[PDB]
Amino acid sequence: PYPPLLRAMIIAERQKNGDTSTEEPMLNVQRIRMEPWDYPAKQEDKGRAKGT
Amino acid sequence: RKTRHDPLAKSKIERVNMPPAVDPAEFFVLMERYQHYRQTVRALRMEFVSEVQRKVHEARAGVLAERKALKDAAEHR
Amino acid sequence: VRPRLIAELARRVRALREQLNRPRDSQLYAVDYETLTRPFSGRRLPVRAW
Amino acid sequence: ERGWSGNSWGGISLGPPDPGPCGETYEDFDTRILEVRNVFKSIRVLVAVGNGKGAAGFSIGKATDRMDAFRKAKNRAVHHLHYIERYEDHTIFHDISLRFKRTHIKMKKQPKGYGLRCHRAIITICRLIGIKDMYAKVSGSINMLSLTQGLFRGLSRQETHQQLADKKGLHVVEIREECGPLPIVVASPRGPLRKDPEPEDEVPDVKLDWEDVKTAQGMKRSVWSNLKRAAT
Amino acid sequence: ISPYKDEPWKYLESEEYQERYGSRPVWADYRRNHKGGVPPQRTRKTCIRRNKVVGNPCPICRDHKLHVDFRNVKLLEQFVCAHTGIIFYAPYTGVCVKQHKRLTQAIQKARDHGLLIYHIPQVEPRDLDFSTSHGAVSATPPAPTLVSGDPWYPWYNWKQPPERELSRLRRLYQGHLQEESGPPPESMPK
Amino acid sequence: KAYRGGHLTIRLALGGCTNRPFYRIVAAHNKCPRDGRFVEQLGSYDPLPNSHGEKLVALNLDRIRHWIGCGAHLSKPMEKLLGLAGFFPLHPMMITNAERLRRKRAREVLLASQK
Amino acid sequence: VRSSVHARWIVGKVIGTKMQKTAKVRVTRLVLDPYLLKYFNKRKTYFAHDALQQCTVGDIVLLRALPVPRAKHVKHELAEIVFKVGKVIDPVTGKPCAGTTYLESPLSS
Amino acid sequence: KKPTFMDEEVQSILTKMTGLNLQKTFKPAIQELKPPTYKLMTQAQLEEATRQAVEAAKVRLKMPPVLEERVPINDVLAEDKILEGTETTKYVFTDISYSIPHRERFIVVREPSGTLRKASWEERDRMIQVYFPKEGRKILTPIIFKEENLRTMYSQDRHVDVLNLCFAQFEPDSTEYIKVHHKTYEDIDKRGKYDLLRSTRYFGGMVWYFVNNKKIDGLLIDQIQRDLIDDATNLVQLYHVLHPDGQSAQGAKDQAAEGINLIKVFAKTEAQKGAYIELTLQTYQEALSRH
Amino acid sequence: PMKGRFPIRRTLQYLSQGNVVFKDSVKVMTVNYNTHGELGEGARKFVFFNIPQIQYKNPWVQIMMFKNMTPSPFLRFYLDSGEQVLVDVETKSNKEIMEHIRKILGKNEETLREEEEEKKQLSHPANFGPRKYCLRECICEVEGQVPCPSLVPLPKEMRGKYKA
RNA sequence: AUAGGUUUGGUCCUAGCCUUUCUAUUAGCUCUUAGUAAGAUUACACAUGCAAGCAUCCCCGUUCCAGUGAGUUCACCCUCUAAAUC
Ligand code: FES
Ligand SMILES: [K+]
Ligand SMILES: [K+]
Ligand SMILES: [Mg+2]
Ligand SMILES: [Mg+2]
Ligand SMILES: [Mg+2]
Ligand SMILES: [Mg+2]
Ligand SMILES: [Mg+2]
Ligand SMILES: [Zn+2]
Repeated sequence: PYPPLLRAMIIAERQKNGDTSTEEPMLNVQRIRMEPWDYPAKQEDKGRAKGT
Repeated sequence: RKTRHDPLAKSKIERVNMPPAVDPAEFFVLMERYQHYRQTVRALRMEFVSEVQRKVHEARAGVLAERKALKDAAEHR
Repeated sequence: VRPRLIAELARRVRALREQLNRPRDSQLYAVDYETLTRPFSGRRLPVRAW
Repeated sequence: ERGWSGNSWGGISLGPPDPGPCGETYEDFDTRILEVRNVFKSIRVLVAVGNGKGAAGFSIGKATDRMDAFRKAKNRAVHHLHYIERYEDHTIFHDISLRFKRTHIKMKKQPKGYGLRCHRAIITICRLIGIKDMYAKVSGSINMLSLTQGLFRGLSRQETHQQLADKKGLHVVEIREECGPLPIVVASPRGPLRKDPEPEDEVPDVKLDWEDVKTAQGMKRSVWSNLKRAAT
Repeated sequence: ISPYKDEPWKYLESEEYQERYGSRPVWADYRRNHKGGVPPQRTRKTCIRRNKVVGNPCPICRDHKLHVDFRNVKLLEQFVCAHTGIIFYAPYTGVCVKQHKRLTQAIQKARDHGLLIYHIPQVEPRDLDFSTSHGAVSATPPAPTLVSGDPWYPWYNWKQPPERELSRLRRLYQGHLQEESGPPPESMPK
Repeated sequence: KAYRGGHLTIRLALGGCTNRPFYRIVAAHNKCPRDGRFVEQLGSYDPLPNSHGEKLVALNLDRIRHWIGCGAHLSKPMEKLLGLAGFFPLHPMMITNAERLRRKRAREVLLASQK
Repeated sequence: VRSSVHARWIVGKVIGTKMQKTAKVRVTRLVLDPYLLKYFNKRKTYFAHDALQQCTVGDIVLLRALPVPRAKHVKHELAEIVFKVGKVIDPVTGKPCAGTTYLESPLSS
Repeated sequence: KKPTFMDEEVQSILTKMTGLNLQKTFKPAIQELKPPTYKLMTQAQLEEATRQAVEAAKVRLKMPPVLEERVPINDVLAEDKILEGTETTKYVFTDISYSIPHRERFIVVREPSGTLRKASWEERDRMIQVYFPKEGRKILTPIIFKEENLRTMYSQDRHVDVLNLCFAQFEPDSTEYIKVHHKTYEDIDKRGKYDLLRSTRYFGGMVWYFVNNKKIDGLLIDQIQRDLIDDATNLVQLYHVLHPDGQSAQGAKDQAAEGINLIKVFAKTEAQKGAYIELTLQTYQEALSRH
Repeated sequence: PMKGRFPIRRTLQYLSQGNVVFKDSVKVMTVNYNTHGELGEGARKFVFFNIPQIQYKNPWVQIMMFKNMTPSPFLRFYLDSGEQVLVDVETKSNKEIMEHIRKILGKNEETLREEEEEKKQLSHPANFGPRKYCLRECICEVEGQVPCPSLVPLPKEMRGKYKA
């Protein structure tokens, strides 16, 4: 579901533009894959300690 | 604040930051809550990014913008 | 603008000396197991790793 | 009551003028001292009189004694009265710019409640005449006699709205911001009315004062302008 | 001690006031004492200092029967321009700062009580359209969770972790554990 | 001004007086001072209850959505405010702190009963 | 977007032709005096690429910005000659003129 | 259907009944003054200026719409019980996006119980004043609208000032607006002060209220006494169209009453003081004959 | 007094009376006019009275004047596209020339009103900040809210000195 | 500036200087309370203590914030286009 206020605003805009459909607004989350925090990162992009 | 060239204070050269103790049940529930909340917030952020890009595209080459461009070009003619 | 050439000279010399005096992994990631500190920098490892 | 200063004769009232040999009384007239000077000894006094209803005058008096000079000046002033036209009996009909000898005077008509923001002598003379709202600036040599003469001259040579209507044969219509777009006709020609409109001068060739334009544009910065002062 | 303290406006229609001031304002005859031709841009703070009047008290302070009250409308009118409705600044009438502040407050109170006439302009409406059909002011369709009594998201509620995960955490954090917490109270304890 | 790296973030800049805080919700570079230069003011937050017993929060939702869609980050207090407004989900820590406070009040009630 | 030169179109008078394929042009703009509130002419010199060497000192020319500068000071090119010096063609009628008098009468055509 | 207040026919009747007195419409305002300007004008130019002033007055006298009292807002967006007891004061969230009509603007309240609900009309008005302040409006209700201060204002015959303050402070569909306007109209009716509102934008609303509450007797009497017979006949006609199934409309249809006969029809059928209406009308007819 | 004939021309109010705001296409305006001849009189007036106003309203447009180079006065406008617009101005008064150029190359009132409405959005009334940019400095200026401690002391319970 | 004082035996003109107004610092004398704001003269020299960590090791941060006004048209707009966030 959308957050309450954002859902209310989406529905209000829909009714303002004449749409009267009753389907609930929904946030698609299938494309947001939650990667485990301990997944290996990109070592090529990591830095190195400077000599001193 | 100190710069990297400033020396470390002598009163904390023997300081160990001991990690805090964990409550396993609360820890696990909080981890799951952060996962779900971040998924939802990322979905919302993607939606807002799409709105911003769509508004920019409409401003440049939308039907209203192109109509107004043809209109004032004609009027000039 | 009066040229600032010493700055360029120093930048180039520093880059060369950093690329020629690179610390090696055996130096950077060595550890003293008694005190659990890096001898290269003297910084102690986090407790949760000890 | 004191005059313009504690030790100054200027601004002090001398009371009503004495009943004249013609037999007229002047109980409605007030007299004010404008200047007292030692003539090398005699005394020369410049005084002004006025009934507060447009009739006002001024005179010089020379005598060995101060009181004799006052009496002479007052009695001669009452017999040399100007009548000063007042718009709505509180202000002048239009802005008046004049130069008498080396003394320059700019006078500006003002709305009700503006008060007398004028040279102190001008404030005194205006109170004698009956003008209640006006702005005045005196430039050049501040000579008291020249100031008085120029003030009376300019105020006596002001054109009333009726005079302008008769001259131009047209309605004089007043526009007030507090009254909106309502046209108020203040004067109409006594004779016939011209059917051709005044030329709509796209840019009039008027002589502007840099002082007024500078104030209007906000480039005036004087620390002495628009200071709070007692009611006048 | 004034007999007009309870009804100050009485003093303005008493013969004593008429003899003292006539039809002119109570501040008409007052004059400040100062050096130079340009007066200081503020009046004195107060003419009465520790129950002692200064040598030249201001028009309000020089008369103890003049009471600055929001009901004394006629006295307040003397300190407002009749042609612009603007309260005179203190140097105009010579009133001290204390009495000027009191007069300003009394005038504002009189205007707020409808006792002193002031110009009330005619304004345009706030909105162009007066419709109330938008969802911001109308009823929004309830969400399924609101009808069902469930939380908006399932993770708003506490779910007991499996014992295997609790044991995994107990191994991960050996020697640095707190007492395990159970499900929280369903409502806020009173 | 060029900062090394950095990003835009929507955060709370503190104004007001001693013992009277007030907040402006602004989008600013993270490296900038707290009350310094900002890109846009996106709202305000008065944390002191007014005469009606209300904490007033103004949110420019259109501009907040714009700046989130342009890559701006959010500070934790701002995320919590947006969760309270219903614009975002309730932050996990509001839920966790509520549960902790419930448990603490339960312990206090149990102490009272035991006494 | 089409050019990095600030002045896209400018009109000026050719004041020099001593450089090869380059004309030195004087451009006047009207600048307000903040105090007097009167407009005064302010002059600026521009170098314009003139490939064909058709510019003569004193003629009024139009300069178009180059997409990028071709030299340190050459940022413009000669778009056209508005008024050739002493060979002015009246634009309203199209006929040659010498000052305020027609060399060829408009009625002749 | 029954005509609305904004119907063209009703609006024309009320506009002509209001009148247009330029002197009252553009009465000199007590404000900061500037030196007046002067123009030399011919007769034609003066007439053109007067016509432009008439058009400006017509714009100034535009009648505010008459609205029905707004229904209270009672809508819950969410019930987050987990938040219950975690806060002591409510949060008010106002969406301050610039380009939104104020009646389409989302304003919500998070209560200490954890309920996210929509703000009430009073809360909406206070918040909109807080963030979009309107000149003349106050966040806190002025005390002039209390009953005692309203009595004082009425005693000073400052009804138009009261209505201007009401229009500045309250929304047209708000309860306070309606109550104050109705109280002012009742005072005008009780004390016969109708002329106070003539040539103003509130006369139409007052007339509409009187017509819908069936108390046009005093206004009709005042119009007759002021020799505004066309206004009186139009008032009876508006009464008939607003009440077409009443005794007055039926009688006027029956005997084919027109003009003053409509007033006689109303006085005989549906007037609370028809006798005195008849007396005033008969006196007016005698005066007209004598003149 | 102010020097020169028609000193009103050198006042900001007159300079802001100008009603010609060129479209963005116009880059250069050349004004060819003649010093003598009745038929060019209006053009001369156009140079005397209206060029200052046009320049004031269009500071980035290059205006240049030419004298006695052609038998007839005329205006020429160079556009960014490369087009040239010629306007003959014999027998035309200065007011007529102004109206003509306003019609053919001037922004209409609708576009100007749109631009002012866009300018309005930049100054949001709800923002709090310095007087140079915002209506109010702080929320404490809003009635019903807690006022400044500078003007009204806070109760001891809300001050840290009495909480620590 | 609403101006005023002052050149002469005297009048007029010109012209400088000063007075009256509003701030800031310092000095003399004097000084009850509460709230708030602001607070080295010095780019002279500095005793002493603090001002940068975090984190299952890698990294990241310490290039920020805070300070000063010595030097002084690198600050603004347009074109182009890196690094950075998404
Ligand atoms: S300025 Fe807001 S509390 Fe003082
Ligand atoms: K780290
Ligand atoms: K410096
Ligand atoms: Mg003395
Ligand atoms: Mg001098
Ligand atoms: Mg001291
Ligand atoms: Mg600091
Ligand atoms: Mg990049
Ligand atoms: Zn006093």
